[PDB]
Amino acid sequence: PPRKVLIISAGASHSVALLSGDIVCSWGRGEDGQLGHGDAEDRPSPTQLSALDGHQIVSVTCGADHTVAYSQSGMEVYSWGWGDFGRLGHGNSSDLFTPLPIKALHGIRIKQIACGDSHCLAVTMEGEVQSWGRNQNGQLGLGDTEDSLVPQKIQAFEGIRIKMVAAGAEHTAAVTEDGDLYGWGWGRYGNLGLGDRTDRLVPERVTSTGGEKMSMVACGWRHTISVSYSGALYTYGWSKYGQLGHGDLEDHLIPHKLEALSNSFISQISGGFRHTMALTSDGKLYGWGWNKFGQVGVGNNLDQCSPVQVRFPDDQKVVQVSCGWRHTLAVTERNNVFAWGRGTNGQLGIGESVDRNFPKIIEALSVDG
Amino acid sequence: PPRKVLIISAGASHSVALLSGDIVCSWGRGEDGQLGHGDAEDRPSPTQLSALDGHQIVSVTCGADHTVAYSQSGMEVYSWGWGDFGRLGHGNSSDLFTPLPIKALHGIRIKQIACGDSHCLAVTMEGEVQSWGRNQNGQLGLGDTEDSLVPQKIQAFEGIRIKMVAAGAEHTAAVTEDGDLYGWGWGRYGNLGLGDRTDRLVPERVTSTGGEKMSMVACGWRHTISVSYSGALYTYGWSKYGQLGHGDLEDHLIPHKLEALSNSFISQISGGFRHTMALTSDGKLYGWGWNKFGQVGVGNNLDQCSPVQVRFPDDQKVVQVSCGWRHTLAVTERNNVFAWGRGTNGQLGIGESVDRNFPKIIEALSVDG
Ligand SMILES: [Mg+2]
Ligand SMILES: [Mg+2]
Ligand SMILES: [Mg+2]
Ligand SMILES: [Mg+2]
Ligand SMILES: [Mg+2]
Ligand SMILES: [Mg+2]
Ligand SMILES: [Mg+2]
Ligand SMILES: [Mg+2]
Ligand SMILES: [Mg+2]
Ligand SMILES: [Mg+2]
Ligand SMILES: [Mg+2]
Repeated sequence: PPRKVLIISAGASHSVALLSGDIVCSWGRGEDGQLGHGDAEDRPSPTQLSALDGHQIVSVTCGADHTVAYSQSGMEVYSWGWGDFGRLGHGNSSDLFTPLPIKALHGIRIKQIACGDSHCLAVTMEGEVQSWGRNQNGQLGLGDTEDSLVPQKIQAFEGIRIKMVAAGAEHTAAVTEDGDLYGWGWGRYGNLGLGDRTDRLVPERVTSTGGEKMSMVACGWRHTISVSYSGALYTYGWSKYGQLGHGDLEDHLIPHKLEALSNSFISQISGGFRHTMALTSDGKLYGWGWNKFGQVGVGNNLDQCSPVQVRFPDDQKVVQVSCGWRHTLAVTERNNVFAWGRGTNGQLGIGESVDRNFPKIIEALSVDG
Repeated sequence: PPRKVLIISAGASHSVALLSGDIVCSWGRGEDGQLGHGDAEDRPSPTQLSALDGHQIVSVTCGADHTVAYSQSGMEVYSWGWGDFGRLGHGNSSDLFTPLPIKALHGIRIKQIACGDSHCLAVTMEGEVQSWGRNQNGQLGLGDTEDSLVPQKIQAFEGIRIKMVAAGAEHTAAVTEDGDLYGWGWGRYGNLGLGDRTDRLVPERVTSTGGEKMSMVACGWRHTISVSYSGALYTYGWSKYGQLGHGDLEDHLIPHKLEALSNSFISQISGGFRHTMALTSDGKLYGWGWNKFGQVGVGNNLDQCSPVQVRFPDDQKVVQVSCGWRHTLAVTERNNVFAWGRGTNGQLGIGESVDRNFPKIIEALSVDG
């Protein structure tokens, strides 16, 4: 039996999966060390990350050109890839071509990890947040603009339990257990949701939320997506490529409900470089935004400023989706994994391949063919 | 009369040359439009940029993932590649896969162009400077931290004739006609030469220059190089990989004379991502810094913290050199062009190839084979 695919994650030009039996595999661009195989070569097919065999990994998360993973039983976080600005969290700027433990996080109960371009954040089981990496625009939420090579606690969240965090190029977002939404970091395109285009050095609460509490948040490069308790979808920030999905190319400075999906309950969301994906509770995947390389997955190369359903063989329902910069990954109910978009770094995982504008199955990881 | 290479320039992962007959060609990574051929594909061999045939281009300059060129007779500056933050100068953020004229610069007599990661500068024949692109850390020299989608004049240089400018990832430097040296922008690794680790939003004069006037300046990603009237070489900023060249790994916050080359007169300089090149008046090329991919050109893959001479067949003298992020380009007295370092995007111009750690001849552009 082909191992169940438990988690997928996409970076700028690479792809990572966690499979049952606790094995990690990676593919795509390898030049910065983001695949973790020791060498610097691109891999066009899923390749087992041997250094993590036996380490009981339960999650993996891609940044633009780096990757983070963690083990619950080992109480360890690992990172590898481009090391500049401290994004790997080891107290230095060195690139890593094989995983190493983030010593500062050893023994800490991790709930969730998010990775942006050059900064990362971890949420603990007690709802505290630690952040590290580039901080030139306050994206670490630490109250200044100095980069951090090691994780630091966000003191601004003292007394406020955090449920999940998200990170874009140079901005950050979070939702609390009580349903509050926050933004901070680089804010020039309205992507913090605070009603202006200025940065924040500490988390600031988003007050315009359509009267709704929020359960989920995700970040694209310069846009942000959230989901409410009623399953409504909100987008804000940059829409040069229509990635907000409102049927035009206008930016929004506060969360704006995507009315076209109002009859659906959204269960998962992902933000890409200039595109966006949302998954409904009945397993339908919608994509929109930039489609130059086919990354929307709708079988053409027209940009899309409104949500369009991504179709799969036999209409099999989708269970996970993750956006890269120029590609998209998805897992279905049948335990098939699909990829589409740009394929030049091997990130689609289907062997040497032309770009694809509709879903293509990754046979190496899938039950079907 | 046989085809000669007149000018070469290296970007992060691409390479561009101007040939006799006023022909522009390019090779290497194509994904962001930086090659200018209209498509997004890598080219492993030199490819003529036909859209500029007949435009009488006289110079080309690569940024990380974009390219600029200009024509005297046409009084036109052109740009193409990744468009974010306004680095192409057209008053919008659109990528370009084909050269477009920078309307704001039409009819201006151009002396020199410099390109960083996300910002560019142009010096006019009267010694004025215009800048455009990313400005988050003050690198445009305009007194603020707001990006500019079009060229703007640096008013700080009113009454001060600028000779040449240079741009790194997020910083900028300049020398005046009477030999003063300036720095501005992101300054966290001491790379401005001002004695601290703090950014500047407007040009600030470097006061500790060994009592010497400077004739030229160049920038690497986070380091800076200058040459005095007496041909002495100075480096400052980041030396994590030994790219300052002083035989150790210490950062310098003010210019520091590279003593090992004191008996040579330096004629040309270039800064890469994490490596450096300097050429003597006798045609000897020296390289140092990060050498993971062989980009120092000395026949191994060990980093070099002191200058080592790059050797060429029959000891032919070098006349031009340009550093990319992971590769290096050079032209010799025999009108041969050589390349070395990372080759995975086709940036060496030698057809499909493994990485190279010593100079390899580009047959398409050379007399010898
Ligand atoms: Mg990149
Ligand atoms: Mg995850
Ligand atoms: Mg601090
Ligand atoms: Mg290829
Ligand atoms: Mg073409
Ligand atoms: Mg201004
Ligand atoms: Mg440079
Ligand atoms: Mg000493
Ligand atoms: Mg250079
Ligand atoms: Mg290859
Ligand atoms: Mg690449």
